[PDB]
Amino acid sequence: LSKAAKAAAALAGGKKSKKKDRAQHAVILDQEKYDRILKEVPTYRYVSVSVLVDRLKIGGSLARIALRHLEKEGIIKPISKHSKQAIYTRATASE
Amino acid sequence: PGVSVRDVAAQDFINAYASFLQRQGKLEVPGYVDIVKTSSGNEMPPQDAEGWFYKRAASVARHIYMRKQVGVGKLNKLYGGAKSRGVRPYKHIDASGSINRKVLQALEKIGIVEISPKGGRRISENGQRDLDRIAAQTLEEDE
Amino acid sequence: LISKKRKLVADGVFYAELNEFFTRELAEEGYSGVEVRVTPTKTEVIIRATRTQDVL
Amino acid sequence: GRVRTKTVKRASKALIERYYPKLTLDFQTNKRLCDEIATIQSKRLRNKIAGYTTHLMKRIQKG
Amino acid sequence: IKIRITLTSTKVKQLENVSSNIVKNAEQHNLVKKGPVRLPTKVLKISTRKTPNGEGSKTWETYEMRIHKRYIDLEAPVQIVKRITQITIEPGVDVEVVVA
Amino acid sequence: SLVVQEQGSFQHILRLLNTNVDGNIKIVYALTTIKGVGRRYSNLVCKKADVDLHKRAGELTQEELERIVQIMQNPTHYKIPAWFLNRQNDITDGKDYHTLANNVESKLRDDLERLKKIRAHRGIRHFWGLRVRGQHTKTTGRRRA
Amino acid sequence: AVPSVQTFGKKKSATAVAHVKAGKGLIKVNGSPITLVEPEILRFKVYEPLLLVGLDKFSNIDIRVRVTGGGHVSQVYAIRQAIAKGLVAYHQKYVDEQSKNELKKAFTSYDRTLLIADSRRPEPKKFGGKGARSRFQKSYR
Amino acid sequence: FTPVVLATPIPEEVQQAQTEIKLFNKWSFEEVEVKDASLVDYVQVRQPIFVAHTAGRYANKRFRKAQCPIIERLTNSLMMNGRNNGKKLKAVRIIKHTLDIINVLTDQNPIQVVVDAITNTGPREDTTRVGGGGAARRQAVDVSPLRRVNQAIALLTIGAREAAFRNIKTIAETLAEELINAAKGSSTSYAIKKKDELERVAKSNR
Amino acid sequence: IRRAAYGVVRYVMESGAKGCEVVVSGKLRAARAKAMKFADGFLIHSGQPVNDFIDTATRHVLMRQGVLGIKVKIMRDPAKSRTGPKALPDAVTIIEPKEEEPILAPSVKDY
Amino acid sequence: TPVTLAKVIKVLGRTGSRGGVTQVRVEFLEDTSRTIVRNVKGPVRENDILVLMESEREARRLR
RNA sequence: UAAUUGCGAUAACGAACGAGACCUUAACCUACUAAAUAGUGGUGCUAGCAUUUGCUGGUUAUCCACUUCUUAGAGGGACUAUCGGUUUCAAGCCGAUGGAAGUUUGAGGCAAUAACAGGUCUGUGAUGCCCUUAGACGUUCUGGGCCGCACGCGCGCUACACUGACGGAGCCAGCGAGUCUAACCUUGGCCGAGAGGUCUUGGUAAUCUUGUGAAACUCCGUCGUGCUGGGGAUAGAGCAUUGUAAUUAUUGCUCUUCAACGAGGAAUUCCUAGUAAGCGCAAGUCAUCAGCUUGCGUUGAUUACGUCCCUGCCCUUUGUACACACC
Repeated sequence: LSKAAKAAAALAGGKKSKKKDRAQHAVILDQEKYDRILKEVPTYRYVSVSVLVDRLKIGGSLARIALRHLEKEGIIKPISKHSKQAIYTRATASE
Repeated sequence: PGVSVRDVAAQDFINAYASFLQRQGKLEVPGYVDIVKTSSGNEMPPQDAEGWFYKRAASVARHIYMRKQVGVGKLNKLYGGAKSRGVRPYKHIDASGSINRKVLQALEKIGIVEISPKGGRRISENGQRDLDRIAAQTLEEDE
Repeated sequence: LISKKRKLVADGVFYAELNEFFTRELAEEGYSGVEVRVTPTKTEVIIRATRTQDVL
Repeated sequence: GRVRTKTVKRASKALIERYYPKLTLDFQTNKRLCDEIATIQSKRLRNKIAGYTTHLMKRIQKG
Repeated sequence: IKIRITLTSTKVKQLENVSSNIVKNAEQHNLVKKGPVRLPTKVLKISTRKTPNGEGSKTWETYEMRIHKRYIDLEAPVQIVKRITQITIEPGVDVEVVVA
Repeated sequence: SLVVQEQGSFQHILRLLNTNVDGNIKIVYALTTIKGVGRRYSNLVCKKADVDLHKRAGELTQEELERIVQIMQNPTHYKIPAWFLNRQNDITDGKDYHTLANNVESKLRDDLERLKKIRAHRGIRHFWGLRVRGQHTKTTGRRRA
Repeated sequence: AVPSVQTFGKKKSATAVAHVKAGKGLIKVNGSPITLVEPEILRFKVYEPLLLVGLDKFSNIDIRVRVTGGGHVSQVYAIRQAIAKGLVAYHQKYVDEQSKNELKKAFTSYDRTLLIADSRRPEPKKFGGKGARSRFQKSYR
Repeated sequence: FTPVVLATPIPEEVQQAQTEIKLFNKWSFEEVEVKDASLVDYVQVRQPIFVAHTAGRYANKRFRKAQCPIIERLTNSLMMNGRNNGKKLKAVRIIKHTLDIINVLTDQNPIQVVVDAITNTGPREDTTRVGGGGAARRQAVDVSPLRRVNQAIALLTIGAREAAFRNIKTIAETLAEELINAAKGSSTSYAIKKKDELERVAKSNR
Repeated sequence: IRRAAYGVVRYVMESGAKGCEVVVSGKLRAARAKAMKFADGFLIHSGQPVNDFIDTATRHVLMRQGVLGIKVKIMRDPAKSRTGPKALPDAVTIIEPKEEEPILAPSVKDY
Repeated sequence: TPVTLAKVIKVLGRTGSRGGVTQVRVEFLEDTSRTIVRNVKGPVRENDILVLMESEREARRLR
């Protein structure tokens, strides 16, 4: 029936306690990845922080800092600016 | 053709006015500006830890000019937020009385705002005129 | 002196109390409800009944 | 599901059978005369009675 | 001699026709009035479970008592103020007169 | 907030208070690794050491690191408020301490053992491995045993 | 007196009162210009009436709107409704009904809610559930 | 274009972009059409909307949502998963960013690529899990155009979210590349991959 | 109990109410408690007029075997009702038209 | 893969075990006057265009 | 038809309860009556900018005018109104037009005959019977217990993140409650990181708390794809309040500790538009104590727009060895 014996109740004491790669992006800049980014940003018709992480292995913070500096240099032309996303092109004379 | 604080972006106005107070250096900056949080409801000191007091002062000056008169309690209620009581759901708690009162006291010291009838603080004549001056500066730097 | 809300709820409970006392004491005389007459410096309560002579 | 009920239908036929000459096709006119020609305790019921009366007026005018 | 006579009740009909008779009595004698201005009705609401024992489905019900409040602004000498105050009294309508 | 070619002065890992500290994370969140100092304490000691907040822990210098650990070890002399510490008032001294690294572990085990040998209810619960602050044990915290 | 009208716009619990008068073409919201309405995403929703109708009808019209109640989006909608209704009412009252008629047709070609208050009102919550329709989780054993 | 002036200044870019013709902030509803004669009615394109935020009643009828611009339907679907319910301001910000990335990555209209993508990923036949004695039998069934549009938007948004889950790539850019993939019929597109699987299983169980 | 209930409903009906109903619940005769109803005329239960027209009272009578509950509902005459509605909301009294004689000869009656 | 196109001219009620599918009478736009009947999984009015991955197949009833 | 709602049929006619009808509440009113306990506008005084002619404010004894917003009361308004297809061509259905509203306009209150051997004598001074009734099972006083934990189950709150976290800014609701001869709602001023402490103030309340300056949300920043700045569970130390009394921590606050959790198995819940869901607020208990509940408001979706396949409901027919009735 539904009235369990004291042994069945005490089985609770025997039920026991059982139950049911890291990325290595840049983070810190150096000369090789410097020259790599300044050579490859003349490409990538669409550029953002995520694209920087994707195609350059950058630490996100460095992506935002590099986005600011490259906008200073004028090589990427922002289409919009937002605190959570940024949009950049190659500032081409063809587009 | 007439320039008022209401005529420009709130955020950029507070940024410009905070930078102006930083440059002036006459605002009475309290001792524990770099130590304590702005309310028990927050968990981290302000991130721009050197100019955040100037940001707070500029924002409260703009708000006081916009309003008839406000006091410490209105200050904490505005600058407070939702805090987690641990697992228990977010509860709205006010800001810090010390910071929201010391900013008003220092702004009185510089003379931006005056203790007014009906209680609370109300913007001063000189504080008003320099607020519109800063708004004119923003409407000049914009172009 | 008291607030309007508390004043009116106290009036209601007072009405209920006099009514229930009147029906616990005057059930034998055909009690059939009461009305409270309120005037300034004078208040009367009118009792509807059947054996009015006995309630007198 | 806008089926009118027994009370409104009976009131409508009762009104029509004895006020056809004074009744019209304009719902507003029948609504305004109903307030004087029949004692209805609700504006909603009055409007429903009036609407069904005009519906029946159209029925008679058709045949 | 300004008086702001304030009435409060629960029965809309009695309270309102008391106010109407007060304002009509005032208007014929030509006392300055500012209308029988009506405050928003105050709904005294109590929520309680229907069952007295705790069983059954979890059911909840609300009891409402609606309180209506009016006040009439007047300026009148005491001789007519006495008649204004004493002329009309109705059950369930609490009446009080104030100075200015 | 600038791009600069960091020289060989950047070490990718270091050692502080017998506990390893990462170098690629910011200085505050790297100092959080030492147990006994959290985000608040590490941020405050960083600001009192005046090291740049934007700087990671990897590319700092031995002098700033020594200053940081000194402020951490002794906060009182460096105008740290007494309430900010984790040992605001010691159980046998009138002084306010701040225990870090293995020292705070030692202090916690002596705390629990002291409670046990005074036979307070808190010590009894800690000895038995039970909830000590008056929670409900009928339904929660079961699989821990 | 200055030719003026007083209109309102409503959405959910938000109300807005717009004073409309002949003038130079200023649009100040709580004393702040129209180019300052937040959120910026609904900023162009606020511009939508003037953008749809052409500002030649705004050239010499002074309009100032003040808002209270509701939330931010509701206040934005109240603003757009209030200024649209103000334009229509002013054109009817002071210029002609050819003006009012083309104004109304142009407004309704793009939206019906500018001249028409939002009919959807919140539904009261019922006992036994957090919301007005939901109920507490049903468990049998 | 005529530069009408006001006491309160109105931006020249706003004037030149919207006053002359009911455009968007950057894009234009003009010259934009759909490839499918089945969807010419249920895409609602070729109608000026400006911002994709609207409180119009789109649920009073079963087909009342057909008059809603599919841009607004997109914005409606971006907010779906749990915590994001509501937050239509966030939704419209994301869709605006997506259109910006679209016109950055290509030259044609974002409101052209979106309709091309939905008409490419629209499921034409589906597999009804119909009942039966003992073992359930799938049935191949034809999909109405409205249902095609609904599932198209559904797969678009679900793919964008499942791609953006727990990684750097933000929802805006991930949905932008999902939309370009769906316009070009890429196998990398979750939407067309799932649509192809559904239609192929329907073909198998015809 | 039967005699008392019959007497009370008879008294209400001779008084002139539109209906009455008395129900007695409790042990009555045997241990198994039951309820006996003695209505007549007609009463309403649902509509809001239950507030205006129905006068309902309940009383506990303590007898040697236990407690008996007596409920008396009286639906009084809507026409007699001094105030409030004078009839049920579905009462539509059509006043009979006054008979009109058709006219044949147009004419003018002077001042 | 080739497809075929057909406009619906009349609806023939719902069908299926749960009633989630509908019977409609479609007619090919090209090769006119060849009307057939088809099931549909979704909402349908009159005069909708429907694309078929196979033309001549039919389904009069569904369990 | 939502309906035993009706149209009709008709050995039934005439009726009654129920549904409906009714009532409340949320939506429309440039129409009435108005309003220092709600406002707006103009003219006074005054502030700042423009310096200007205009802009944004402050000031109610500056007065004046009005009731658009706000409150009401009295009413009107919707009656499927109109048109077109459709049906013994009826009841009624559908599409279009207008309209604030065109699914009973949306949501609720009340809600029939019969019944359960459903729940309650731990609400009752509402009681029958039995028990106890003075070292009582009455009452009271003190201290524990109702929370105890090997486990299982049911409501729930947080999460597992970039549709994010954190820090700064913009920052806007509603329902409602509140003390006086007793202590409530408490603004303002001052101190203290903070909890909080202190001196006063307005309010028996549309008048003051309170525009409850709420949150979620928006904008500017920092991060970074990982047990991370997610998560803060468990603990230590200290700081105040409530309360005679907190320890078996009430709660709050400061620092430190930072566990499981990587979207959750078989199953199962709720839901058709301002609804789901998110987000908070008011009130209930309350000296203090919400993660609970009753309501309120903010942000606000896709899918339905049908069916009897699962669970069932109503009517008719049918079979029955069922009547405490398929258990």
